[PDB]
Amino acid sequence: GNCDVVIGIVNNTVYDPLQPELD
Amino acid sequence: GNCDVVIGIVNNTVYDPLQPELD
Ligand SMILES: *[C@@H]1O[C@H](CO)[C@@H](O)[C@H](O)[C@H]1NC(C)=O
Repeated sequence: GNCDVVIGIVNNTVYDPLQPELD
Repeated sequence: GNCDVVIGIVNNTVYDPLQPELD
């Protein structure tokens, strides 16, 4: 979805395992 | 987890298709 639709959602950072390996 | 606590354990390599896929 979009961030606006849900209620009580908190800004945070999600980490991806794949990106470090690629670099 | 880490490979210390579990009572019965065996050694084999989890293939992780990812390394092959990136290259
Ligand atoms: C949580 O409850 C407070 C009142 O205690 C209210 O002001 C706030 O908007 C509520 N937040 C959510 C995300 O439901």
